Amino acid sequence: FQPTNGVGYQPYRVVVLSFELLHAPATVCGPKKSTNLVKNKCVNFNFNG
Amino acid sequence: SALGKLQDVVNQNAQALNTLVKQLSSNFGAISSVLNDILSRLDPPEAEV
Amino acid sequence: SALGKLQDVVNQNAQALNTLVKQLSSNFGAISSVLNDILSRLDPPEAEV
Amino acid sequence: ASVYAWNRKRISNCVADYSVLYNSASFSTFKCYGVSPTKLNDLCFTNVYADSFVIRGDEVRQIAPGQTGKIADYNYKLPDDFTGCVIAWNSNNLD
Amino acid sequence: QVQLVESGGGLVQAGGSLRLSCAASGFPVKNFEMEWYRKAPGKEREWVAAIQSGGVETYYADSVKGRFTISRDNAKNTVYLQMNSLKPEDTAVYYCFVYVGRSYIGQGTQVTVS
Repeated sequence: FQPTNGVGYQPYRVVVLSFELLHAPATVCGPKKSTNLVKNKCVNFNFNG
Repeated sequence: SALGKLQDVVNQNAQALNTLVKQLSSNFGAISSVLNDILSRLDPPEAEV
Repeated sequence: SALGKLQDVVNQNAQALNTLVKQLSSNFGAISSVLNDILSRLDPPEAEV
Repeated sequence: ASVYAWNRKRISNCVADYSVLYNSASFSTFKCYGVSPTKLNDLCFTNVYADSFVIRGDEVRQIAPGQTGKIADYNYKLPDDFTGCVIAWNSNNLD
Repeated sequence: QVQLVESGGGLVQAGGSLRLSCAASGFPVKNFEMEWYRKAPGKEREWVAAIQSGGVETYYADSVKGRFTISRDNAKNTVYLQMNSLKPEDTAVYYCFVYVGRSYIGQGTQVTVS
């Protein structure tokens, strides 16, 4: 891995976020989004639980 | 409308008897509202419920 | 304590309403007291029962 | 026919004795839902809508209201208030 | 919830032998019926084998009766099948198949007999 190598010869850095399906509790996921709130209006709300 | 307090007793008992008889056009959670289409091609250990 | 003969009527009506509120949280021997758990975990035509 | 294009053959304007079909011993299953097979000779219908299809041996359980399976959920669904007989027999010597 | 992971394929010649695997997740194998399917290149998908839910009786298609052996491993939650006397007709992508609620298809493994 020399600096005058090409883009095919220089290393593409690989990470493998592996997924299997075994009897284990869920630990790491991706995030959850949440929209803005309005006030003084009949709206359905969904808080954390 | 002079005799309303005699009329409402007879009208209420007529509405009660009309409401009583109209209960027998209802399915009550079964498949049919007539007995044999509920019971008899179905198995008798599981139609009596 | 002189005004108990009016207070017992309001207390009995609030008692009757607050009794009928407390059978909203009655399972009655079913699987779940919440109908969302009824529709979610178990199959539609035996959620009939 | 196969079950993605299962054949509905409605029968009308005739007399059918279901006691002969009830007493035939070439069939395996006699599961039925509406009103008794011993009085299937006793009542009088308006429309039949008879079916004809071939399935696996394991999908005998699928012929019931509200079943699970890709036939039941996706291809061939019976009503929750299904009323009628199913008659079935093994056809390993035919198919 | 349910995933079938095929492995164990490879390149053999005529008269070879192999041992495939179908690693499964989300269900015990003691409760349902499993099947094996294959798809040759240029041919449609064809059934290979089955083991019933009781674990007693197995079946095969007419080209593959008596020559192959399908077995289950209960603790591993993986269903194998044994290749013996490999003709070049068995050149296919082999899919294990199961009916657990919805029927599900694995991505398969490659067996080439040449």
